[PDB]
Amino acid sequence: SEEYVDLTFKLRGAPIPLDNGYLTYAALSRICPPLHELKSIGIHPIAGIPTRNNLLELTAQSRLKIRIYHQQIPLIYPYLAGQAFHIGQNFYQLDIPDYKPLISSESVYSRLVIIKGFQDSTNFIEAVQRQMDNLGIQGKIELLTRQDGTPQRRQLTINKEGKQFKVRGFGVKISELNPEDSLTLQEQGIGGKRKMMCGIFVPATRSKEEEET
Amino acid sequence: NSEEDKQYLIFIKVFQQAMKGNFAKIYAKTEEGKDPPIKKKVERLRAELNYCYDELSFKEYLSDFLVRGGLNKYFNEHQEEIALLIKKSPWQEIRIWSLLAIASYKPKD
Amino acid sequence: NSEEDKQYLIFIKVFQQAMKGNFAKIYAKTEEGKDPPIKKKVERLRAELNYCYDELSFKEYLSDFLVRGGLNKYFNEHQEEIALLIKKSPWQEIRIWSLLAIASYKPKD
Amino acid sequence: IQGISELIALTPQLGYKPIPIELTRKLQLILLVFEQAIGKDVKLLGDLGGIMESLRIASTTNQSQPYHLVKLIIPVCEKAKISVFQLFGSDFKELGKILFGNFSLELKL
Amino acid sequence: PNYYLYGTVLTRYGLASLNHDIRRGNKTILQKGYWNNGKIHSFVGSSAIRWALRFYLQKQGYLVNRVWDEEEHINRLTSEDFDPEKFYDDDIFGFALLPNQRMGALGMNMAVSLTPYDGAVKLGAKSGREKDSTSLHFTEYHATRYQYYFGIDATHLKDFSRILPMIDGIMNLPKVGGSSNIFNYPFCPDSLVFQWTNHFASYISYCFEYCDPKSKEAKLSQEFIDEVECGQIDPSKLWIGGTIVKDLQQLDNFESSPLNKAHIYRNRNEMIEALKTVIKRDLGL
Amino acid sequence: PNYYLYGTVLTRYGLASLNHDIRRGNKTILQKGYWNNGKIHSFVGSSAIRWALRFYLQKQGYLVNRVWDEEEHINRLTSEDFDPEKFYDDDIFGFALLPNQRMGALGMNMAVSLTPYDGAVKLGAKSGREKDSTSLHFTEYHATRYQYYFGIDATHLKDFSRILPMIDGIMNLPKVGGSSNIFNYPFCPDSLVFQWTNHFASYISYCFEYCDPKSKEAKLSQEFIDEVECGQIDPSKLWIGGTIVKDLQQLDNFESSPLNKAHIYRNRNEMIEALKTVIKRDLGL
Repeated sequence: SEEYVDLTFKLRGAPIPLDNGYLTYAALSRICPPLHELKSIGIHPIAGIPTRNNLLELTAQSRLKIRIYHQQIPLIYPYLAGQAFHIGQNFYQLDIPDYKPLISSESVYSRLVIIKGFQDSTNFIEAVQRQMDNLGIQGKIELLTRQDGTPQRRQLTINKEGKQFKVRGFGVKISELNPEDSLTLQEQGIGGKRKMMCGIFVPATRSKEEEET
Repeated sequence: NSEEDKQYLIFIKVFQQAMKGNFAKIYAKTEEGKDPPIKKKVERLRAELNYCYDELSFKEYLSDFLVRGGLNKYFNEHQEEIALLIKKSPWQEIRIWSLLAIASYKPKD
Repeated sequence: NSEEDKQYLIFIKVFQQAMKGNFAKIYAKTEEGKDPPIKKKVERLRAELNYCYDELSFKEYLSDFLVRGGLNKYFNEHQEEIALLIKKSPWQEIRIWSLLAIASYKPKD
Repeated sequence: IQGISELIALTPQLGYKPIPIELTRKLQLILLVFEQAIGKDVKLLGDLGGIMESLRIASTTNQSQPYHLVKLIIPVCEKAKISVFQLFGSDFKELGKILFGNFSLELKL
Repeated sequence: PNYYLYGTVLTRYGLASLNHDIRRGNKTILQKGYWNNGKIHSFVGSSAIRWALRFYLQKQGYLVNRVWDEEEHINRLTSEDFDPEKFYDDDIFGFALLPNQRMGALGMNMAVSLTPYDGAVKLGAKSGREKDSTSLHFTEYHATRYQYYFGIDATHLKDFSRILPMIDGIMNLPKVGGSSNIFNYPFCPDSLVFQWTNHFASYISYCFEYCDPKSKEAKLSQEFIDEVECGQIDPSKLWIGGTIVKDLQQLDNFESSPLNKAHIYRNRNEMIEALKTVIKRDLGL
Repeated sequence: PNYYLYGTVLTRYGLASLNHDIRRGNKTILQKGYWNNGKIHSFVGSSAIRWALRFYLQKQGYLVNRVWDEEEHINRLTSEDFDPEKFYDDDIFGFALLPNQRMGALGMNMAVSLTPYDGAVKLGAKSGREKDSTSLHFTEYHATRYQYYFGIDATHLKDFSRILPMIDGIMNLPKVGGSSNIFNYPFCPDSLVFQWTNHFASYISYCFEYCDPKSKEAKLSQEFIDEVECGQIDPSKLWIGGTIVKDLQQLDNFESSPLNKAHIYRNRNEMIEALKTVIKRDLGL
């Protein structure tokens, strides 16, 4: 539980696209070299009130949250404490960070998970189950659905070099974990693209938040 | 005459001024119509002065009481003499001088 | 005369100069008509001096106090003597000297 | 000359444009290591007081302001027994560990 | 019958920055001292745990003299005169005005870190008004499990039924310290050793001990096992439970050992329910 | 025939702040003084232990002249005139009026801290803001196991049968006067060395020794073992019980040593029962 920490920063600035994974990751790596080589690090989605043009308006509860092992914080704290970064032509500022624990919950949820070479929902469930066994985890797999009930896919736009690649993923809800296995899931996660702002798992209330709108 | 006696007298005055400072402190601390404890404070001071077991004991107390007294001009005038007198001399004679000061501050008020 | 008492007196002066530097710092910190907290600062200094549990405690404290005092000219001319005196001697004796020094700063201003 | 040579030779090997507050916070970490070392050993204050004051001033002035290379950084890493290459190249963990080992501190960042 | 409930409860592994000391020059040093084998161990003040218990009591009804504002951070007295007959807080923890000066039923000892405190300083930058300046300071943290000891003079309580909320509060202890608890460190126990006896003599004060900082298994001290096996600590008076029971049940000769006949439960809530049944039987509740 | 029971008793390891001297300005100074090898050891007043034993006698029924109110924190006399024949308290502990003035059957020595005392002063706060003169307070504590020496003149007892409740109280000793709210130190023995003999010459004084400073070994002094081996301190009159029994049995050639012929019991209650049987035999109870 407390053996892993979620670094939270009060984030303020211009409104941000809702598929801003690579943008914020690249900006952070620009203002933090060691972030580009760490392994067990991941970033929580940035909350807020969205807009009509697929952009998110940052609010008071909007904050940049980073999942990290407690034995690697001193490699990231110098480059982010009070620091500011630019996403394109927009200015973003981070305050003094605060530490939040990894709490267990009965059910978990992930906004976007991607595993290479899996586009259909059924094989995605099978692959998430395979990674699920690889971690010694027990639970049941469900996919978050749209208003239509269709499983909801989310897309990440990595704008590497001149080109840009498309990676599509699903929202995965897993329940009945038992708190120890729940903590293992939130800390490991599924998908691997945790630096890419996808694989972090969260308690199940945010799943309802995303399913309402 | 006999500069040691001069140092002893100025030490008596220093201790008197320190107790004056502590009296001002306790008078500031008390509130409402309650009688400010002065006789109680003097008896407490005498009892703690009698209670002592050599060197560190009662010398720590002497220094702490002088600090509690605050600004004291007589000690300001003569630094090295009083500092050496406190560091040197058997502690019992310093106790004698301090108790005599207890009884010799009352001239001030 | 009596070189160890010379070391004691120069330690007194070093402590006084360091607390002069600290007082100048806190006077600089405050602004506008509020009374700068100095008697309160003296009380805090005494209380922190009293709080100690031998050796490392109160020695890190004395070193930090000398550092936060700023540049000490007497310490500059007397590095070796002051350092050797601090390393040796019972820490209670050094605390007593420091409390004296406390009560001894006032003639500076 | 060796520090300047290390400074020239290290820039192409960084692989990125250096961040000013990275250097500022490395200097602050060295300052904290110096303060802990002084807390452990009082004598080191005599050897490091001027550099301590200079580093404190450099950390109190605006961080975006550049630091005088030969006047400040080279002597600072010299007294810290650390090469310019080590100061500008190693991460915060390695720098902290090497500083703690150099001053025999028990800290672990 | 003069009944007493003593116990050593152990918390879960995690980071701790709870009860920082005078903060000598820049580091919020963790409260440390000497312990077994002469290695430095980090401590948590028992008064902090008592305050946490009082806050828990104030949270869930339980009329209490000292109300925590949670906004202005000021304790307000519901009544000027202390009345332990009506208030849970005055009845349990006592008071001192300087009236009645209640002795207080609950007694506590400071929590001692299972593993010695070696290193683990953390980088903390505090803000500054000087043109948006950030000065780096240090903060000590410790990764360990805190065990502490407590005793309840059940007969001393003005209302005998007030013991029941106390065990719940120990099980559901709120955040200790609050603002200075940098990493949110839970103090809900993960393994309990309870002795509900009727005589003043009390062992099991600090039964939990593992040492070996490389791991966090939190074994049981050989001294406590020997004391149980010898004949002291009547097994019918011994309540044991938590993750430590999982380790104990795997041990060889456990069935033959006198530790088996001691009241033992894998789940902590089963302990709490069975023990509370025992208390309500013994106190006529 | 005159009979004397002498005993050196060692308490359990823990954090204790039992006795306080003068309260300099903010610390409650632990009662400390020089001891063996010229380093400062903390002390526990023998008067506190006598008060604890008297309170024990009060709690478990019995007749006592001084009654501890536990609510008014005042001592009440059942009769203004003392009577050692009836009350256990006046017979055992004696009394001075300033009548008979007695002598007191129980004689005890001050409790020394096995472990030397260096530092370890506790911090203290009171909520937040609106800080008054009582906001800041320090408290000293020592992590050690206290050890005290007692001897009783059984023949001096008005009723010879009163010796058994005294030993029972020494076993189940209640709280010893100290800050039990934040420092709950159990004073129940964990090692005993008793001598039941008919001579005034009483050795078996402070013998428990610390193998390592700042630790909790508590081995037995070499001088005491040498005294036992040399011929003095008849093993048939020696009564050893407690945790020290395991260490004694792990000593080499223990069987050949005269110590093995002494009455040793690893369990404390078994040794207490055997001692009380022997005492009842030798007093015709």
